Amino acid sequence: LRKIRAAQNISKTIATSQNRIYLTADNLVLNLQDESFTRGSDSLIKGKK
Amino acid sequence: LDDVSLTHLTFGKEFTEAVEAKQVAQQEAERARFVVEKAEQQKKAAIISAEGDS
Repeated sequence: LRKIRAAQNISKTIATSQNRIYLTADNLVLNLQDESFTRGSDSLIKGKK
Repeated sequence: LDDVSLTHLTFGKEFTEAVEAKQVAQQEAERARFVVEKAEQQKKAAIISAEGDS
């Protein structure tokens, strides 16, 4: 059985192969903004009386 | 004379240098010791495992 034990260990090393690719990140997007205006859509001309 | 003892074998620069040198040597030597011991332990473990499987 020493042979069996050795065989087990050798088989473990030989047989076992795995590959792992891991990439993770905590995506926490926090945005504070406002839809302000900086444009001239169309100029309407008005007057006050 | 009640007692006679050598105290501070030096010089002073020598105190530190000497102790330091011995210290480093000791650390490495002992680590070598760990290596030997560990090798023996692994050999032992191998024997026992084989016996156990047996």
